[PDB]
Amino acid sequence: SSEMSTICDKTLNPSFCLKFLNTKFASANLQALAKTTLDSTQARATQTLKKLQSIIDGGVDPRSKLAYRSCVDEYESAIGNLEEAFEHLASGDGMGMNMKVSAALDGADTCLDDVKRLRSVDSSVVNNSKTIKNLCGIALVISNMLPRN
Repeated sequence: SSEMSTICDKTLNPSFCLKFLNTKFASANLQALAKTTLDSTQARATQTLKKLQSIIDGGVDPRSKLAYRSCVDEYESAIGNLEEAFEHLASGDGMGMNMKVSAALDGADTCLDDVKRLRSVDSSVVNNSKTIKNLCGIALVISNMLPRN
């Protein structure tokens, strides 16, 4: 039994992880699976940055505006962190990947905390933030399992 076939038990939302690995017929090669996971995570982050900007540009109230602007800053940083995560993955450096994915996760988590006190919130921002947190959680488990140099 490959690690991939049971890896979801080590995540906060195993349902999400099971959906993700089945939907994408996940590689049993952990290096390959790290890369496809990062791909999905970066695509989601980039989409979310665009959504946040669209919401801000449409004109929200000051409380929402500060929250979504904080989310933009967190996502700009998270996107950079995921870019670095890719760079380290390309060298086979699982630990490097892990540190940078961890930093990205905090960006998504911080966005979720920045929007929590809002009376009414954009569901795609909340849902994408949760999705990115979950995807980072999967990538952390994978990067942990890659061979040490």
